[PDB]
Amino acid sequence: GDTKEQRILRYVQQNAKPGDPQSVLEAIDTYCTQKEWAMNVGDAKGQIMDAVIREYSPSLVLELGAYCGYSAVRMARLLQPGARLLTMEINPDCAAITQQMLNFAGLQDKVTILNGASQDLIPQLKKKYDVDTLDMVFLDHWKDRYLPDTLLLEECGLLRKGTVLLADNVIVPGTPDFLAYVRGSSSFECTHYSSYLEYMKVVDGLEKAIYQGPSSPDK
Ligand SMILES: COc1ccc([C@H](C)c2cc(-c3cn(C)nc3C)[nH]n2)cc1
Ligand code: NA
Ligand code: NA
Repeated sequence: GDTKEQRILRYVQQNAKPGDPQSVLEAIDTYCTQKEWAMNVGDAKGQIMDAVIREYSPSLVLELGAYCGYSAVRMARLLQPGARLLTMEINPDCAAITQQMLNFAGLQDKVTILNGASQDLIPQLKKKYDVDTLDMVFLDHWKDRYLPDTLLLEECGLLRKGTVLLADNVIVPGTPDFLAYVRGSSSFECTHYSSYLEYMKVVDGLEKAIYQGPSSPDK
């Protein structure tokens, strides 16, 4: 039967233009703001994402929580030739939607979709997906997983000095354990990007946390 995620994809395929990532973003934002609410980063936070991507021009990006592919389209469209997005999506049907979304956008060659749980896939990146270290991580999956997966990324050797973590929804509904950790730790240099959720009429924010390297042992 029909699902909201199938409806988002159908709306894009009807109204956007194939090979035009920007029209795809605009169709999804129009849909989610005019037709039917959906978990969506939205254009305002999307601008912040764009600016981070443009500032750091990452060659290898890991996304946690693709959902329908909005953020994957958002980020992958700004990646250079040879740059890669790896995106993880725990739900098989959403992973399928994300693939079709990216196919329509013409971005399928820049993205690898991994269908599984973050804590299961993250430790396979080095072996199976030929990853050394990540240049950027976008966290937008389950909120209680931001802190443990960040710790996991670190202990797996996937962060290097200068790796940018960018996490959504750290205020609403909030990830206070993640924030307390990264802001307090000398291993992360943190900044906060406030953005309004107009539909909920509440301020939310993204946290940017730049990995500084592991903590030094006592002398
Ligand atoms: C109501 O159930 C859900 C609510 C939101 C989602 C988002 C789209 C999501 C979360 C993840 C995910 C979770 N882990 C531990 N690792 C990964 C990868 N992938 N995508 C999925 C299910
Ligand atoms: Na989000
Ligand atoms: Na810090």
